[PDB]
Amino acid sequence: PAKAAFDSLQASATEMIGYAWAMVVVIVGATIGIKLFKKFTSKA
Repeated sequence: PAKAAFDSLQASATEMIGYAWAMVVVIVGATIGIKLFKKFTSKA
């Protein structure tokens, strides 16, 4: 085992949770953020 099951899940869901934030943060922040640069910088 349970230790590995509980610990494994916590890590899997935990580690994965970081991916979403990193991907989303980058996609939304980077993707959406970067866009603002062109619109904000170009516009502004």
